[PDB]
This record gives sequence, structure tokens and C-alpha cells, in this order.
Amino acid sequence: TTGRIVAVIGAVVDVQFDEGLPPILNALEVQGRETRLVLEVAQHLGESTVRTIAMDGTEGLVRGQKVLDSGAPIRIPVGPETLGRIMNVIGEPIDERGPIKTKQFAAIHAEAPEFVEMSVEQEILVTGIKVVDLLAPYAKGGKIGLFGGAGVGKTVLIMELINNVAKAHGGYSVFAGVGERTREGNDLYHEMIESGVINLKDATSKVALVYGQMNEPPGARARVALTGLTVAEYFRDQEGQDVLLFIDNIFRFTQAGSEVSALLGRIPSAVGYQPTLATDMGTMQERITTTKKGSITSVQAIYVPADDLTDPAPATTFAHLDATTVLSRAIAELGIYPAVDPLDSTSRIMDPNIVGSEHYDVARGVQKILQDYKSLQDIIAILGMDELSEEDKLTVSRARKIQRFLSQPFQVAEVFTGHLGKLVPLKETIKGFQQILAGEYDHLPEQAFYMVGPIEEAVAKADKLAE
Amino acid sequence: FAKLVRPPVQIYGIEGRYATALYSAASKQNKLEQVEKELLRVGQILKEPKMAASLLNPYVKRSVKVKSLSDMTAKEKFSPLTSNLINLLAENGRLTNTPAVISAFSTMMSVHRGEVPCTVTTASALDEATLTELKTVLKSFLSKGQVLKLEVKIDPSIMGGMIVRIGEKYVDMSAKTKIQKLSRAMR
Amino acid sequence: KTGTAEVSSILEERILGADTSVDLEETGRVLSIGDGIARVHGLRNVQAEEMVEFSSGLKGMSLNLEPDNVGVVVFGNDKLIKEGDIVKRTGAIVDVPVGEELLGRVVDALGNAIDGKGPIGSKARRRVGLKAPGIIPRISVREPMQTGIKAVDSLVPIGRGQRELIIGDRQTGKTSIAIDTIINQKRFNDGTDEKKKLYCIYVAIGQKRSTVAQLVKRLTDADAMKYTIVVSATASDAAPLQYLAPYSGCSMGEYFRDNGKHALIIYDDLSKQAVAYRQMSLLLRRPPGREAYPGDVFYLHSRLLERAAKMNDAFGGGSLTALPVIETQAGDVSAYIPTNVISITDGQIFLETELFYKGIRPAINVGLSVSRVGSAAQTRAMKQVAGTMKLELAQYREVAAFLDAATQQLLSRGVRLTELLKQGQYSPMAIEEQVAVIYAGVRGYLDKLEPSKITKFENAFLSHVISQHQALLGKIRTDGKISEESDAKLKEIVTNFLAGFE
Amino acid sequence: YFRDNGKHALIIYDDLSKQAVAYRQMSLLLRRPPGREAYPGDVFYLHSRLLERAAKMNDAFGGGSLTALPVIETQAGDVSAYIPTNVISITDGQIFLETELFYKGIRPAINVGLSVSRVGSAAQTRAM
Ligand SMILES: Nc1ncnc2c1ncn2[C@@H]1O[C@H](COP(=O)(O)OP(=O)(O)OP(=O)(O)O)[C@@H](O)[C@H]1O
Ligand SMILES: Nc1ncnc2c1ncn2[C@@H]1O[C@H](COP(=O)(O)OP(=O)(O)O)[C@@H](O)[C@H]1O
Ligand SMILES: [Mg+2]
Repeated sequence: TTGRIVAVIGAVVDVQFDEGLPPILNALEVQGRETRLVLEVAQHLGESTVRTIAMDGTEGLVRGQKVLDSGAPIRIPVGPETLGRIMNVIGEPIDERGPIKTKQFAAIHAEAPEFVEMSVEQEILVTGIKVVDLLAPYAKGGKIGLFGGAGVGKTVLIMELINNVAKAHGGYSVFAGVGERTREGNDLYHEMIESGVINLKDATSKVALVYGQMNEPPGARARVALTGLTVAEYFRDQEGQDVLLFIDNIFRFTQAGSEVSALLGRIPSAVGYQPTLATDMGTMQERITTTKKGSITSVQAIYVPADDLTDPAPATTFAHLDATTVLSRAIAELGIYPAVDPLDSTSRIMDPNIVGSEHYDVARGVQKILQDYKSLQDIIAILGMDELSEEDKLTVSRARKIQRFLSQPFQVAEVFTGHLGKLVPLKETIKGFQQILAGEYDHLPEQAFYMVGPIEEAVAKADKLAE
Repeated sequence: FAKLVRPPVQIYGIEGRYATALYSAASKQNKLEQVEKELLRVGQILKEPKMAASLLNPYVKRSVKVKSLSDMTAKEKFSPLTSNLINLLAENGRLTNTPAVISAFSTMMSVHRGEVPCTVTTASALDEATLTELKTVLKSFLSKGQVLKLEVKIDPSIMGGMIVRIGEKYVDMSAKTKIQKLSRAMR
Repeated sequence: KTGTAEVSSILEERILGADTSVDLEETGRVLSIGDGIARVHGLRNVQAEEMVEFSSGLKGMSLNLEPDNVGVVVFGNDKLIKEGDIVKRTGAIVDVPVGEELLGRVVDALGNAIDGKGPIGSKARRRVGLKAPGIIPRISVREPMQTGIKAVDSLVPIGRGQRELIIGDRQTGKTSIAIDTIINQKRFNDGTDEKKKLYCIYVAIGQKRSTVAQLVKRLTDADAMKYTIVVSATASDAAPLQYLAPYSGCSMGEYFRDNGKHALIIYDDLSKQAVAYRQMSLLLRRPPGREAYPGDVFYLHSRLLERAAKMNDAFGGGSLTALPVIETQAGDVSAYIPTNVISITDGQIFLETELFYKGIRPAINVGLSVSRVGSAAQTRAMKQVAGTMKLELAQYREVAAFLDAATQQLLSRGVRLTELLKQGQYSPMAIEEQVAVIYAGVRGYLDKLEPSKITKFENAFLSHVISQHQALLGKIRTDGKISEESDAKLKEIVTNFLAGFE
Repeated sequence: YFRDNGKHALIIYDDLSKQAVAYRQMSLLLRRPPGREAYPGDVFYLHSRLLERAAKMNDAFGGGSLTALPVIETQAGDVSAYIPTNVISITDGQIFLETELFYKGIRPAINVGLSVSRVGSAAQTRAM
């Protein structure tokens, strides 16, 4: 069916079909362009006319051009051949490597898993990172949230999570770049090519990048997280495996939604956000869950505008987060990498009903000792080490040892430190910390633990540097 | 809803919607020409002082106006389409702009039979042999079948030459614009 | 100006008289679906708030009966609706199935089971847009609704028919209190006396569907599902469903209230209903107000929380408690909605977040938590104990701002009591064990225990009395009050147990 | 033109918070729906599709370049207003200027605490 354009108001087109309208969310191809312009219906205005939001620049459109209705919502290729590729919102590769030859196609607008599908057991995703898997465990099919700014090792942590999940759980990953600066998009592409998660030679890549640039019209920055979700839903459903999904950033998702809502004329809500803020976030955060076929974990970067944790966007996101990972700069000066802060990083599953009593007691002990050391830090700074008894200096020594032991050498970060990547399993982390707390290693120099994997390697390092 | 046949030209607003509805309904049943005849008739029938006075007062109950229109449309013996349209306009309260409707419909029928508007604004008075050559040359712009409806206009306000409009296509060879163009170029 | 039924596709039908063929008194055609509302043309015989059914199997209700075209809110995703679709009446104000054929089922906001266990084979359909009981049917709140939580039962007692309010910042222990209250009714629901059995309803509004699934699994893990309904309009569900969910639940509960039985409905949570309603309004162009909430976001809750009444013997003696949950923002209990709901309910339960960080779980903040009506409805044993526990904590809270041995004594008492008031999770204790432990605490016997050790004492104590002294607890429960001889016993048992605890 | 002709350019918009105002007028008069602070919904697309032309082409497309130094005026250090945050989330840095520093005598009044550059160590000579 072929309709005709009848209005082009900014980035909102209005098409006048006659024979039969397309149901909302169908993708229409605008005939007569050279770059593929794709509109997406958003309303029916009566009189066989539909108000479509355009997914690309709408300069040069002529009242009367022919718009051909595809039939189903925006469709993308979702095979395993979408791995190591970059593709914009509509599924067209932008890596200048050719077509994404796949036999499957998936619509980006698919409803969330039904209630029967949902899995009722809250598991724990073993990331292989000591601090993360100990104090702020990541949950399968849980929406983690990664705070912290730039310069603190966020891209490195993303690449490490990708690599560790690809090795341990044998599950691929995705990266939906909502509103992703073009410069940083290129830098991330080349960082992955370096670290080796993407591989241009053999088709053994572990990431399926997806970029909705920061300059693409607002209607095509809201529907990029959905593209990532579909590429990952293929791996969960059609291959039954765990998956990651990084949405950098998840404030620009709400920003794009707000701009689209304003364009469609809808009254703005509380703080200028769209009236459908909560449901727009829900119908996208509700496909990130653990069904019985597989699971889609998700590590979503969060920007908190003006440090307002009440602001409707970071207040609507936090209603879904199942974790947190507050990368901090103050912990990067010490060199403890990853910079993950241990006292801010929350997690909803850090409860002895889920992780287990041993895990919970160990993690709570680590938190308490670190809090006590942070407090004694003030007394030492003000008055001096003399002011403390040994009942406190022992906790100080243990706390310094723990702060050291939380640092880990990532595999992708070999270029920086040279050390080898250590994928310490969960049990080894638990034993190491349970023992460092039991005083069993109060004599080894702190630098025994700095940048090691298990505790046994810390013992070996102490022996080496002690001779 | 039921498929409807679009007009050749699009008119917009209230009159646009009503004229489009009437034209599509008339194309079915093929009553276009007699529909236009009846539209012209209602044109005058809605200009008699009593009718044009009772169809402006808003204190005449709506049903009263509808019934008076029905009675008048029995005497004039209109087609079912035109009587239904007059009724429709009556009870929607939009009869105050009936002249807008029919006028639009005329523009909808003119293009249907293919009589493209034209116009020739002249520097001053014009001969009629010159008008003959003008028509015979403008017919060179139409498509195969169209007809020319040229409305000449005298204009001494321009300096020389002429301004020719054909549908939209607008060709300006008046000496006035040449003078301002030259002054612009050499300034 | 212009019209909305003044479209070509309609004026054509009307001009050539074709409308005689298509029914308009009992069937309409969607003029335009957009912004989650459908302008529908026809349906001349549609009653306001009727429940019309689209041609895609969807269902909506007619809000605006504008003179030329109805306006219909679609209970679902309008993705499925297209201009031109045919909408059919149903001749029934929007209503929902009710009965005891729903117990143990999960149903979406409209009564359609979503646990894949077959249709809800019910017979009665009750409206959702009903009125609340008038002035006369009600009487005071007399029976107690045993929460199973030490703090709630001791210091913030809840009656039956009393609208409580679990209000507090997110991730604080609201859903946990609701689940404890829903699991603690298992003991009462395994007898014969209909005067005790309490049937629970849990409405999950704008709440992650994984969370509701885990909640249902956790309930069935404790056979606390044989007597619970779970209405579920989660985050994904279109706003109109999140809007109806509380009314569907409240109607499924009124069915019990009107038939001499006692129910207990937990809205989790009304703030997300209010957000969904604000969306529904702002998409209908209605004017915004304070925080953009419509003017009537108070006649949205009141007409819902006023049905949680306590009928009197004349009408059946039924009941319907209600424990609406509210998620204040950072710390503001003066915002629009927290205040709009604090003035509709008969109580409050403030779950402070600082307390929750400091390990005092449940985080129930006392002093800011009241139950204006629950005092008249409280087992006299728990009254004999609370009458002094509240006093001791009140004295403690004054001396908590800073000593002679008087204030040291008061601090010791307060710390011991608060350390008692902690509790696990999904481990509700019958009222007899509550009176035992709270008595052994208030009467000073725990003054000679290191604060941290109370957290253990309690545990052990329970076991020692759950086995050895069944008879004493039986007497306390049956008599409802600590008889002087029962006091003498409790005293000697606590002394003997304390002797050799260490 | 320079950038894609293998040359190096540098473009300084001054201000951009007046292009945004001009566009707001153009829109409000065309009757397009307004938004926060009355700016339309495009006042991000507006700037973004501008400040994203500042590139550094590779050596196959010429090796050209185009820096960009959009100047923004903030009403009394209100960096949280609409346009300042719209244009702070598009660019790779910010050189914050303050008037407490301008009158203490620290001229140019740059405020190294808030000023950052997200290329950082790179974009300097080994000496510097
Ligand atoms: N009495 C308790 N003892 C120990 N832990 C508790 C207690 N109550 C709640 N928690 C813990 O607090 C965390 C959050 O609790 P809860 O599920 O009540 O959140 P909430 O208050 O309902 O807010 P949300 O709506 O975000 O869930 C859970 O991990 C739970 O285990
Ligand atoms: N495991 C690590 N070991 C040593 N250095 C690290 C580690 N992780 C991050 N870093 C340092 O942090 C910086 C992070 O930069 P990059 O990941 O490119 O962007 P961002 O600073 O936003 O994370 C790197 O330059 C690196 O020197
Ligand atoms: Mg909750």
C-alpha cells in the first residue's frame, strides 16, 4: 500500500493513505530519497491519515511523495552475523564492511515476556570481578546501573564484563549506544578492536554494537535501545544463553522520548518530561528479564541531572534497577582498579535468602570493616596514628589489605599494567575475603594483594617480594 | 471506512471536507453534472431575502431550519444527493458557509473536466487578434485534452510586456521587473 | 472551528444515505486511535462508562459521550487498533468477575487469568465504579487484624476495616510488610470460625512483572496462596490497566465485605496509579495542576479507599481492610500525593530509610507512625504490654538527644526494646509469642544483657516456649488477656530461662 | 570545505544561546508545540547536528579537521538550565569561566576545577 505525504512539520511527517491504513508503529519507506528514510507511525488522525515520526533528516521532502508501507514495525537483522558489526537504528550497517547477511529478521516492537514465561528464582550472575561479585552482585536478568563519569575506567569495565561473560557463561553481548557521540563511538569501536572483543578477521566477535548517533533526529534515538533489545532477544530466545546489554546512556533514552512526545504535541508532564515517561521506560525495561529460555542482564549507564535523584527520569529509572556500581574518581587516585566504590555500590539481591549465608556474612563484614576504617581515617588525619589503640590498628591493617585485594587485573587492560587477566571465580573471592578478615594473612605486606586474582596468588607475590 | 474516490484538486477547511464528500459520493452514481446544476440552483435559492434571513438568525430552532430546507428541496425537486447535502449542512449548523462549499465544488468539477485557470496581465489595453495568438500559443502549455480559460486583465501599473499565469506556472516578462532586476544587478 | 465527526469518510456515508445499512445504535467505527484514546463514531446507545469491545479482541470503556462521537479509553495497547475498526457494545458498566473462584489465581486488571491455569470459572460480576458504604452501614473498628510483625502489632495496631498506609522511600520494607501480613493469616485461615478467616488481595500496580512472579512463587512456597488473589497491572501494561487495577481489586474484595467475610487488600502502590492517571489525563488535554497531576487526583483515591469499610451486623458484619503503599521521594511526606493520601486513611506507618540503613529492619519509624483507630481494636494482652512499651520508648526518644543513672537507665531500656523490635523476613509470629517476648523485654529482665545479644536471646527464647510451654500460650490466646496467674507463670518461665542463657 | 579539502579549520560560534533563542522565536511563531522554557523539541537536534560536524577526518578522506568552540552564556552559573545542559552533553569538554576568579585577579578567569577536556593527555605535546 502506497500513501502520500501531506505534511512535513519539522521532523514529524504526516502521510495520507487511502486504501488501508498501517497500524501504529509500522515502518514506512519514503520513496524517492537516496538515503533510506524510514518513518514510524505514531497516531491516526482520521481521514486515512497517519502522523509518522521520521527516523532521519526530513529536508527535501515534497508534499505528495509516495510513502510505501512495509507491513510490520521497524525490522532488523538478528542472526549471529550481527556480532562485531555496527548498525544504526533501522538495522543498516554503518561499519563500511558490507551488508549484514542474516537469514532472520526481527521487529523491534515486541511485547514483554508473558507472566508464565518469567523465571521465579533470583540467581546471581558471576561476572568474575571480585568487588562486583562480592559487594554488589549482579543478578541474572536484572537491570544493573553503572554510575560514575569519565576518566574512571568505564569503557574498560564494559569491555571486561563483555569478555568475562563471553568466557565464563558462554553468552554473547550487545551495546546499544543511545545518543552516542560520534567521536566516542569511533573511540569505543577501536578500543574493542584493540582489546579483541570485536575481531575483524575470523567472525569470533563477542559484541554487536548498535549506535544511534547524537545527531540523528529524536525519533531515531528513542528506538535504538529497542534495536539493542531485539538483537539480544534473539540470543536469549533463539539460542538460550545469557546476554549482556549496555545502554550508554539511559538518560538520553528519556531525553529522546521527551523530544518525540513534545513533537507529537502531547502536553508535557511534571518537569517537562513526556506524559508517558513511566510507561515508556516500562515497555523497554520489561523485556530485560530472565525467561526460561535464557536471560538478558543489562548494565545501564545513568546520568543524574543536576544531582537530582528525585528528578522524574532518574526517579523512574531507579524503580527498575536491581543493582548499582558507583565508579568513583577518588578510588582511581589510589590506583585500585576497577575504581568501583565498595561502600556506595548497592544491590537488591545482597540478601542471605539469595546469595547464601556465607556470602552475605562475608560481604557485610567487609562493608563494616571498610566503614570503620573510613571513620578511623578521620581520627588519624586529625590527631595522628598515636591516637589509635591496636584494637583499631588491626582493623586499619585489615581494611588496607581488603582495599588492596579488591583491585583486580583485567585481561583487556593488559596494555596498561602488563599483568595477566584473572577471572577469579566466585568461590575464590569469598574464600579470600573470609580469610583476610579472619586475620589469617595479617603479616603479609599489603602489596602482596595489590592487583592479584585469588588469594593464593597474593601469597605467592608476598613470597616473591619478601626475598 | 468505505473507500472514497479523491477529487482532482484538494480544497481544505470546512468547505474542503464537504465538497470532497459530495464529489466522492457523486462520482459514485455518476451524477456529477446534474449535481453541479442543482448546486448552482441552491446557490440562488439560498439568496432569497426570507431564506437568507431565516438561515442566519441563530434563534430559529435547528429542527425548524432542517424542516424548512426539506420542504424547499421538495419544491425544487433536487436529487437525493443534493437534498441530503443541504440537510447535512443544515443540522451540522454549517450552512452559513454554503457558498464556500458550492464554489469549492465548482473548482473541483472544473479541474475534473480539465479547464486549467490562466491569466494574462498586460501593460495596457490589448487587441483581440493579439488575444487570438495568445490563446493559440498558451494552448501549447496544456496537456493532451485540457482546455484554456483565460481571464485577461489590463494593467498600466506595470511598465511593459506581460505577466502570464497558467495554473501555478508563472512567467513574468513585464518591463517593470526587468528594470528593477537590472538596477539590482548593476547596483 | 471544525468537527471531529465532520470527516469525509462519514459525510460521504451520510450524503448518499448509506448509513441505513451499518448499525449506529449498537456499533461504531473508530474515527481515530491516538494517544491511547480512540475517538469512536456511532454507539448511540452506549452508556457512560460502558465496557465496549473492539474488533481486535481489545476492550475499552467510554468516557466522553461527546454529541457526535464517543471517546473510549482502550484497556490495552492501541497498537492493535486501527481507524476504521468496528467497536461493539457490551451493555454492562465496566465490571469484573468476583467470588471465591478467584482465590489462588493471578488475574490482570480485568479478571483474565495470566498464570495459565485455565479460566476463572466465576458466576458473579461486580462493577468497579460502585459507591462506598454510606454513613449508617459502618460501625467502629473492633476486631484486630494481626499483622504478624512485632512493631506493627505493638505500637501501630491495625483494626479491621481500618485504612492503614505503608508510606516510605523506595527499597525500605513496604512490600515485605505486606507479604508478612499476607502470610501471617495462614494460622487463622486453618480453623472453622468465619469471624477470624481473612482473605487477602494483592494489587501490584506499575510493579516489575518479575517481582510479581517472584512474589507469587514466595507465597505459594508457604501455602499462603490458597486464600489470596493477586491482581497484576505491572509496569508494561498500558496506563488504563494500571488505572483500573486498584478498582478491580477493591471490587473483588467488596464481594467478600458484603457477604459477612473479612478481606484485606494491599495496593502496591497507589503512587503509580496516580502517575498512570496523570498520563491518561494529560493525553486527553485536561488541564494540569500541582506537579501536573489533574485536579481530581484526590477523588481518584478517596473513591477507592472509602470502600475499605467495616459493615455492621445489620448488613452482614463484613469488612475490608486496606494497606495502600506509597513511595515518597527522598524524604518528602509533604508532596502532593503523600499528603493527598495521608488525609484519606485512618493511620500511617512511616518506614524511615536511615533506620533501614542502620540495620533496624523493619524500619518502622515510631512517633511518626500512628493508628488513630487501632487502639480500640487490640487484644487485651497486647494492650497490657504495649501500654507500657509505648511509654518506655516515648521516654527513651527524649533522652536520645544526648549522665546521671536515670537517663542511663532510660537509654538502656530504649535500646533493649528497639533491639527486640527487629525481626526477620517472611517469619511472622503469632500474637502469643509477641506478648511473651515484648513482656520479657519491657519488664526489665533483658536489662542485664549486652545489647547485641538480645538479637539472639529472642530467637532462642521463642524455641524454648514454642515447645515447653504450649499450655501457657494457649491460655493467653484463649483468654485473650494475661491473667494474673498467667503473669506469674510468664515471670517464672522468663526468670528460669534467663538464668542459664549466656 | 576546508575539513574535507585536507586542511585544518577552527570555527567559533558566539553565542549559541542566541541561535537557540532565534530558533525558539521562529518556532513559536510557526506555532510548533513548545516545551521546557518554551524551546521546541528540536533545540537538541538543532545543536547536535551542528556540533557533530566538527570531526578529524582520517588519512583516507584527506586528513582535514574542524575544531569547534561554541560560546555559551549561563545566567549566574546556572549550568542546569536547558541550553547549557543541551550543549554540555554534546561536546567533548568545557572551559568554565567565573566572575569570582575574574575579580580576584585570575585573568583569564578559567576555573580549572570545573573545566575538563575528555581527550586529556592526548592533544598535548610531549613537552607540555
Ligand atoms: N525485615 C527485614 N529484614 C531484613 N531484610 C529486609 C527486611 N525487610 C526488607 N528487607 C530487604 O530489603 C530489600 C528491599 O525490600 P522491599 O522488597 O520491601 O522493598 P520495598 O520497600 O518494597 O521497595 P520496592 O517497592 O522498591 O521493593 C530486600 O532485599 C529485602 O530482603
Ligand atoms: N584495570 C585497570 N588497570 C589499570 N588502569 C586502568 C584499569 N581500568 C581503567 N584504567 C585506566 O582508566 C582509564 C579509563 O579510560 P577509558 O576506559 O578509555 O574511558 P573512561 O575514562 O571513561 O573509562 C584508562 O586510560 C586506564 O589508564
Ligand atoms: Mg515494593
